Formats: sequence, structure tokens, C-alpha cells
Amino acid sequence: LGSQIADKESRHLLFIGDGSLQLTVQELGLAIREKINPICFIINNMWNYSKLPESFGATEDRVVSKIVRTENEFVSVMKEAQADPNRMYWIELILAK
Amino acid sequence: MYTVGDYLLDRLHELGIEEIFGVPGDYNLQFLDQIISHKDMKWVGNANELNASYMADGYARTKKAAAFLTTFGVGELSAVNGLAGSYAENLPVVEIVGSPTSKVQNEGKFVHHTLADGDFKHFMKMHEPVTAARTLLTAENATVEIDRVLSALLKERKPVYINLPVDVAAAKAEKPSLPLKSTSNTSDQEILNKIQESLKNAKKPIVITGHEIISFGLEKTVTQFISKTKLPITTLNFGKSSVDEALPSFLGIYNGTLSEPNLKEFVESADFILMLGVKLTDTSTGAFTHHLNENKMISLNIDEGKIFNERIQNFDFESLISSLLDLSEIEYKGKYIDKKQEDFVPSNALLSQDRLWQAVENLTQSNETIVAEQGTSFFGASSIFLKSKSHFIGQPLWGSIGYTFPAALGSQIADKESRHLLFIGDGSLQLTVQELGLAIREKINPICFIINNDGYTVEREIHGPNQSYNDIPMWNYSKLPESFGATEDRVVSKIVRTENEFVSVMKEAQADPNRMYWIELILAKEGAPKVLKKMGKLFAEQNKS
Amino acid sequence: MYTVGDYLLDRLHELGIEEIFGVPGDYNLQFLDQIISHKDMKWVGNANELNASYMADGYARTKKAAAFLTTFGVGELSAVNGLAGSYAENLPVVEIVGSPTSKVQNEGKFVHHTLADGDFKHFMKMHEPVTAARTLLTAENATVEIDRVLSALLKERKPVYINLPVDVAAAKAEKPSLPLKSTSNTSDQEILNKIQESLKNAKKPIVITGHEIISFGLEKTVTQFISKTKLPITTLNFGKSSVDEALPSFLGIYNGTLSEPNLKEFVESADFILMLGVKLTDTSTGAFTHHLNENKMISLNIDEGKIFNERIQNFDFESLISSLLDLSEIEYKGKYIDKKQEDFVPSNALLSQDRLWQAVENLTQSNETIVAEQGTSFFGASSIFLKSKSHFIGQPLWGSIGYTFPAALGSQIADKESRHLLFIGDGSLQLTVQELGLAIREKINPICFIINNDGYTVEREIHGPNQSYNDIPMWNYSKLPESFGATEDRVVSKIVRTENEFVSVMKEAQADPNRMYWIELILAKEGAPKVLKKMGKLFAEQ
Ligand SMILES: Cc1ncc(C[n+]2csc(CCOP(=O)(O)OP(=O)(O)O)c2C)c(N)n1
Ligand SMILES: Cc1ncc(C[n+]2csc(CCOP(=O)(O)OP(=O)(O)O)c2C)c(N)n1
Ligand SMILES: [Mg+2]
Ligand SMILES: [Mg+2]
Repeated sequence: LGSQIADKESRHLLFIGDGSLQLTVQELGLAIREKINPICFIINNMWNYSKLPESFGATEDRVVSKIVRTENEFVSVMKEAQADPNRMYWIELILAK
Repeated sequence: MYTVGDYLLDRLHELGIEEIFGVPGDYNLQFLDQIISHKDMKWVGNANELNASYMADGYARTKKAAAFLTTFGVGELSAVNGLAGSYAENLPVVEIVGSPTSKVQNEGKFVHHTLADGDFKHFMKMHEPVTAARTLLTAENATVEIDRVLSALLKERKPVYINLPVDVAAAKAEKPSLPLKSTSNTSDQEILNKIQESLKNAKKPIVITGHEIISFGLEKTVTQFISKTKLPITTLNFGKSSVDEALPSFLGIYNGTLSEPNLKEFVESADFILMLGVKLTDTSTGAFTHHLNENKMISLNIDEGKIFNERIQNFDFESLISSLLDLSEIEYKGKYIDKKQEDFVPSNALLSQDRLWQAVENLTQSNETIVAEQGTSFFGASSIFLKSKSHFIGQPLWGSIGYTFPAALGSQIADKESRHLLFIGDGSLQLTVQELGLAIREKINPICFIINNDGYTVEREIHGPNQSYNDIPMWNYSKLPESFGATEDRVVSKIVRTENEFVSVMKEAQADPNRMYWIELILAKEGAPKVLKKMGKLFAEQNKS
Repeated sequence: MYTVGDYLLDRLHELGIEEIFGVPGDYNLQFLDQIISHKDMKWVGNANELNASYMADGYARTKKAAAFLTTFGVGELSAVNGLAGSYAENLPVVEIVGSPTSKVQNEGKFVHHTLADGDFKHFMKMHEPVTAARTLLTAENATVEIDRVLSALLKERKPVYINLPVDVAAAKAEKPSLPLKSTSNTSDQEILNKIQESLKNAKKPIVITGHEIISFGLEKTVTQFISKTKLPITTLNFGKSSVDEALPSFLGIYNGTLSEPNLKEFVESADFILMLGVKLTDTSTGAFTHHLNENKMISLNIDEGKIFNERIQNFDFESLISSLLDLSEIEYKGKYIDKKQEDFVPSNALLSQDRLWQAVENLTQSNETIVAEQGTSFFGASSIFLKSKSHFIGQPLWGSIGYTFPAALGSQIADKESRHLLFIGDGSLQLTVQELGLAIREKINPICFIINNDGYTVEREIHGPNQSYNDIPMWNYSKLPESFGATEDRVVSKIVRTENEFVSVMKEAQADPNRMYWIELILAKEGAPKVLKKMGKLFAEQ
């Protein structure tokens, strides 16, 4: 988030595990307030993080929430996210095996 | 000791100028020494002054300020045409003119580079209609005058002229403490609200940006404005790249009835038009076949602007544009046009005009500057959609052929990180070819395409297709670098006839950032881009006896 | 139909103009057709407008009138420097500028080649200080205006400017019946007598002629004047060849204290000076070290004159000179100085500057024109004695480098019977090289010497000998014709390093009148003519 604020011109892509995100998740508040637009991928594997932005008061005009399970879904959401520089993306990846 | 020369150069540094172009003469030597000694400034000497002025122009386009040095009389009058073109298209170029010692000027002697009438004031007078400010420096007025004219450059971004007598350059002065350069008593605030109110209300708005945006280096501002709002945007070819064409709300180039139908219909059916830094010229409006209803339009320019046919006098162009970012609750929720872009599949077919530009569009990459000379090149190239973070240089208002060669080189020097692609016709290259020397010396690496169609095709399309005045001597263009002293480790020379060859050489060139490419394209004389088939008939119609 | 365009061209024919130079543009295309149609006029299109203007200048020098065509804005402003130089050295050049239709100009449209301010009058205004007359033609005023400005050209032999809108060129007009264009007479008669009386009395007179003689094509008059009288004569370098240098009473070039001592002493000890068409400039008077006492001098110029420090305003320059033939009983019985004609003996020694010009002087032939660019070339070449019926082109007042290349070509076209020898430096050739194309197309046969001394030597001699701004990118000059599409049956390329090589190539070139010669001379960067060793120190002083 800090880095993203440091350079608005560089689109940040975050890859964090659900376990770790829990430790600092509260900064989701700041993300919403500061209207910054990173692409956050939260890899699964204990709470239901998908609907976290909504809890922190974000609307679909601010944060877009996704769940990805397949390859097609992944490709689609990646392109969709990169295509939209004006919103933050909150993407839950479910990895196989 | 610190001198007037030093002062001028430090001031030029503050404008962001890192290279000065031009040609030595006896009356500008010595100041030339001062340029050398300044470590933050590099001398890039041209073959001729006209080329220098064109090169400074191109430099200004990219660096956002430029300067070149000539010698009194022969130098300045050689460059006047390029300076004229810098005035016409509004580029911030300083011309420095080294002149004889004030002792000689006052004694009114018949010295070289004069009319032997002892008058030293003719040439500055001749520069009146093509400069925003001019000055003949004295030891006394120097600092004031330098600051006056450089301020005017900042204000208007039009070229300015400084006559620097030998002895005046060597005269004492103190380092500048205060920097160079209100709100129009915030009369800009009313305008912003009217723009904002109009934009909130519009069911289908169009932003049209133009050359003046480039003049002030506001491209990134505009791009960021369009990005957040998602407002539909088009540019004229006079100001191509005043926005990032890769944005999803960029429609293409609006050029009167020569526009692609969908864009034409979008623009001309809009309920609100916001024109920023635009001038409607014959070549940029499809021979004045534009339909931009003034009653639903707010236009802003450097000098003036209009709110729904009501002229405003009093505002600050630069910050007014900048303020567009602080508008709010602007978001376009409508559709655009079908930006369906296809893929080029080459064959062994000989290279045609339309196919060339199709290939160029498909093969162009990001972080590139595209320079196109008047003629087939401009007509074809200007219609291309650029990749992200790309730039375009064309001169469709002033329209001086030969320009793009030096200009390309200047621009390339201005930003080493942006790969320049030059498209110049055989006819035009002949005007300014000598700068090939500089290209080799400066070890810059542009990709030059020379369109050899055995003459002035655009002229052949306007009038006299078969007349001898449209033929030019046929040089062997590919063998030019060798003549000018280039080796294969500096310049790569090709001749291209087919589509496959073209694709291959394009990729090969873009793949090698460390060498300049000199590519001779063989197109037919009869061959012209679709756009020009029409526009040539329209030029003839303008010039009907 | 007969048109305004036709009128202009017929008028131009009467001035003796047989070729028109320039560069096409949309606003001059239709008139360009008219040039083609006229069988008595040939279009010779250049690469750029500046080159065109230089080429028209050179043409004027020889043909005694010239014209070139440009397009509004971009064309005319490119050429302005060359036109300026035509004003400065007083050459009769017509610039025709094709402009948009009067309909477009009146509606004040933002059309190409304008500042998008709807003003069509800027560029003509910019031409004010470097033209003797200008006009923006209309359908109504055309014939009158063409005649007005072409008359001014005849009067002053300075360049003139005609703005020709597309539609105005196509507008109906009648063929001219009267030819193109006196007052002062009693003061002409007085002057002639004063000249004649002074000449009969002088125990040691000197005639000094200058550029204005060339301007009016009075060279033959002057030569015939000097021949009958046997009067001592010298020219400045500003007007070299205003007399036949082969005459026995021609002393050499007077150039202040840089003059050869004997000439210097002759001129400056004269008891009577007759200066015709002369202007004293820094470069033509050895940095103003001339000593021409005004009290023993009658000077005549186009614009004004002096009889022993008494200004005249009222006279006709041309016929006043012509009248010098109708004097009587003038015959000089005194001595001259000394023409130490010594054959050049070449060795395998590398080519030096002083040796070059010695060789050129010895090897030059009759019926030749010598063109020399500012720099080592001008300094060396201007001091040469030309052979009989020879000519010289140099531009020491305006002093625009690059000039001599196009100018040489124009002059060569002007008189196919005079073999041109061009001496241009590497530095200068870079400005105007593109005209090599035209040279090949027009199948003209000049002998071009390129003095490759690896930069601007003259600048190196004034200031900053080792500075980077005095270096130029080094081209392979000999390989230039090939690049521009010449074959060996059109252009012969040489590289010369030694004296023997030079002599050989000179003779070989002069022996072959059917091909152009492209000769690259290798001189050292430090090497400069004796004249320049001094004159360079004096430029620095200024
Ligand atoms: C149009 C123009 N630009 C610049 C100058 C300044 N200038 C005068 S002589 C000269 C050097 C030319 O050198 P070159 O042609 O190599 O001759 P060299 O003295 O080396 O034989 C220069 C740059 C000028 N006189 N005219
Ligand atoms: C300085 C200048 N001189 C003349 C013109 C007139 N003019 C405009 S385009 C053109 C022909 C360009 O021919 P070329 O570069 O060969 O283009 P192409 O054949 O690719 O159309 C001419 C002569 C001009 N615009 N600018
Ligand atoms: Mg072409
Ligand atoms: Mg040289």
C-alpha cells in the first residue's frame, strides 16, 4: 500500500497468503480511504476474507471482489483487473492439490 | 569571472535545456567557448542553420524547451523558416544570435554579414512576426532582457530571440538568485465550474485536445484526466499524442469528413465538446469539413478561449488545464466506438501504401516516438493508433518539408529512452539530409524509414501527376550513411520491397536498440494512402484558379 | 488564353532569363505548368529553396538577371538568406512566391504554411529590408505591378519580390506591347569632363572597379575602357573580375595592407583615383587598412558618388560608365608593376595551401569562371591572376558559407561556354551538398575541388583552434556522386594528396569538357594561405 502511494504510476500486484494477511489486514481501511488501486491476490491456505472490503465500507465503485478457482477464471480476472486502473481488486485464489 | 554568457546559459539550464544546437561563426565563437566550459550543457553543432532550427524544434517537442546558436545575418536568416515553424506550432525555442562587438555596431562599419549600410537592426526587425519576444543585449540590460524574453517563452511557449554581441557576452554579471517567473484573480474558477457542470450534464461528451497541450508538456495531465473520468477523447493530427492513445476512451483522429465513419459520427453527434489547446487548420480538419458546433462547445487555448460562443480573455492556460484533475463526480458511463483492431499477415506482395501503415500500426511498440513528414508518410502514419506511452511529431500547420529529419534527431537527443521511428519521403530527405553527419557523431539510434516513391507523390496527387517538376534526382538512399562516414557498427542500411521484408526489418530494428537503422522502402509513385486519395482532390479544390 | 503568368514569364524572358530555379509547392503548381509550356523558359528544380536562391544569385552574376520560384511561407522564408545576400552584393534576382487563392487570403483561413492567424502579409513584410521592390499581385494590378518591380530591378539591379496568388496567375491579361523601362543629363556631362580632365592631368592614375560593375554587366565596357587608355587598374576582391585581369595594365587585387607590396605602393601613391561601383568592406580592404585618399578621388556608385569629397545624388550610373568610352585623348605613358609569371614545378610533396593556389594560377585557362567559398579557398583563389576572358564568383560581403556550390552550378547553367572551377571547403559543402542531384540531372560539367582540411580552418585561425565546434563530421567526399546516382560517364571522382597528383588531375579535368569533376583535395587542418595567417589575426581583433 505504501509503495503504491509512493508511485501512483506503477500498478502494484500483491501476492499474499490468507494466513499472513490476517496480521496486517486492518490497513484495508486506509486502502479504501486513500482511494488507491492495487491488485491484491489473496491465496487461500481461517476467516471469510472475500467480503472484507464490504465490511470496511467499500462499494463496488471502489473495490472489486473476485474468487478464482480455474485457469480461465484467473486469466479473465487478471486482464479485467489490469484493464481497470481506477479500482482496487480483491481477488481470492483457490489453488488445487 | 562570471559573465553575461554564463548567466544566459544557467538560465537555459533552468528551462531544462541540456543541449544547444547551431553553427559557429566569427561573431558567436567565444560565447561558443562558454557553452563548452559549462559542464551541464553540451554543444551539438549542425551542418546548416536551417537544420539547426528544425532540430531545436524537435528537441522542444520532447524536452519542452530548446535553444540554438547562429551567427548574425547569414546564420539567423538561414534559420528563420524553422523559427517561423516554431512560432506557428507554438514550440518554446530560444534563438541566440552572436553579433559584432557593440563598438563595431555603433560605428556602423561595412563588416561581413551585413548589407554594408552600417545598420545592425534589420534582421531582428525581420524576426518580429515569428517571435513572442526579442532583444538586442547590452552590458547593462543583459540580465533584465534575458529574463524578460525567457519569461515570455514560459508564458506563451512560442520562440524568442536574443541578439548577443561578442563583448556583451564577455561582460560581468551576477549569478541569478530568484528563479524565472496572478491566478487571473481566480477568473479560472468560473470556467472550471462551467466545464464541470457541462460534463456532469452531458449524455455524450467529447474532449478534443491539440498541439498547445504538447507545447506546455501537459500530455500526462490530460492522460490522467481522461483516465479517471473515462471521458471520450479524440485529437486532431495537429496535436497527435497530446493524449496517450492507448487509453480505452481514445477514439482515434478527428479530421473532418476524412475521419473514420464511427469516430466522425461520435464526435459530430456529441452534446458537449471540450476542446483544449486546439487550432482548426486545413490539413487537420479534412479541408475544413469539420462539424464542431460552437453552441455546445467550451474551448480553451493559450491566448484565448470561448464558453458557448462567449470569448474569455482572462485566464492562465496551464493551471486551468491542470485544474481539470481537481474536478469531481465526473465519470462517463456511456459506450465508445468499435476499436476492433485486426492483425497484419504479410505476404511476398510488393509494399503498398495502405499495407505499410497497417503493418506499422501492428508492429509499433510502447515508449516510442513516431515522426512523420508531410506527404504519404504523414497521411498514413497520423491515422495509426500509438501504443502506450508513445509520442508523435508531425508539422501539419507549418508543413515545411525536410523538417522531420533534423526534428527526429533533436527529439531523439531530447529523450534517449524513447525510440524514434522516422517516416520521411525521398523528396523531403533531400532538403535536410546533411544532418546524417550529426546522427553518426552523436551515436543516437533512431529507426529511419525513407519512402522512395521516385518523387513528390503528394504533389502528383494534387496537380500535375506526370509533370517534370514532380520528379526529383534519384539518389541511392541506402548508400548515404557510408558516404557520411558511417560503418555497419553504427548504422544498418536496408532496402525493402515486400511485406515480409518490411516486417522482418521492423522487428530486427526494434530488437537492436544500440544502432541506427537506415531503411529505404520502395513504394510506387502512383501509390498513396486512402486518406490522401481524397485529401489531394480537396487541396486542388482549395487552389482552384 | 493568355494569362498573367504568361505576362510575367514573357517579361522575364526580356530580361534575358532562360531558366527559373526553385521548389514546387501546392500554391505554385499551376504557374509551374506555365513555365513548362513556355518554350523559351526551362524549369530547373532544386532540392531546397535556400539552395535555389543561391543558385539564382550565381545565375544573375553571369546571365545578368535571374529568377526562382518558391511556395508561400515555408519556401520564401527558406530562401530569405540567399535573397539577403543578393541584396547585399547587388544581384538582380526576381523571387516569385506562389500564394493561396485571393479568396482564401481574404477569408483569412488557417491554411498550411501560415501562422493560423489568417494574416497573409507577414512574409512579404519580412522581405522589406532585402528587396528593392515588392508586390502582392491582384487580377487588376498585375501587369502594372509586374512592370513596376521589374523596372526597379533594372534601375538598381537589387533583388525584387512578386507574390503570385494561384488565381491571379490564371487571370486574363494582354501581351506586353511596350518593352520594360533618363532624367539627369547636365550633371552627367559635367562629371564626364571632370573625370576626363583629371585623367589627362594625372601623372599616375589608378582605376579601381568593384561589384556594382558585375551587377550591371559592365565588365566588357570597363575592359574596353582600360584597353584603349592603358590606364592602371586594380579591383577589390569584392568585385574580382569586374575587368579582364589579363590586361597588361591590371595590377592585381587591392586589399588594404594585405596587398602585394608593389601594388599597395602603386595604388596608395597614385595622384588620382577613379573608383567605379566599389564598396569598402572589412574583408575587401584588409580589415580597413586601405588608404584611398578621398581628396584625389572620383567615385561613382549605383546609389551615389563623390567628386573630390563633394557628394552627387543626381546621375545615371549605367550610362555614366558607358560614356567612359566616348572620352578622348587619354593614354597612359607611365610604368606599371610586375607580373612574375613563374611556371609551377610540382613534386611528390604533399599539397600545401600556398602551393595549391600557385598551381591553380599557373594551370587555369581562358574562358573559365572561378568560384571560391569563404575560408582558405577564397583567401587563396582571390589573389590569383585570371586568364583572358575569365570570371570570378566570391561572396566576401555577405559571406554565407555553402553559397558557392549552388551558385557555381547556376552560373555554369547561365553560360555553358565558360568552364567553371569551384573551390569549396569541406565545412561549407555540408550546407548545400544536396544540389549534387541537380548537377547530375542537368548534365553540366564543372570542375569541383573540395578542400578537405578536416573542419573549419578559417575559424581555427580566428579563434579556438582545438575546440570541438571547429570539427565537422568527416564524410567520404569522393564517394558522394555515387550516392547521388552519378556514374563514371557523368562524374569523375578523384582524391588528391600531392603536387603531381594535383597537376595531373587539373590538366585531365580541363582536357575533358564532357564530364563533371569531383576532386577531393587533402590539405592539413593547420594549413592556411599566407594571406589568412594575417587576416585571421585581424578578424580576432574585430
Ligand atoms: C551561413 C554561414 N554559417 C556560418 C558561417 C561562419 N563561418 C564562416 S567561414 C566558416 C568555416 C568554413 O570552413 P570550410 O568550408 O571548411 O573552409 P576552410 O577554411 O576549412 O578551407 C564558418 C563556419 C558563415 N559565414 N555563413
Ligand atoms: C519547405 C517546403 N518546400 C516545399 C513544400 C511543398 N511540398 C509539400 S509536400 C511536398 C512533396 C513531398 O514529397 P515526398 O517527401 O517525396 O513525399 P511523398 O512522395 O512520400 O508524398 C512538397 C514539394 C513544403 N511543404 N515545404
Ligand atoms: Mg516521396
Ligand atoms: Mg574545411
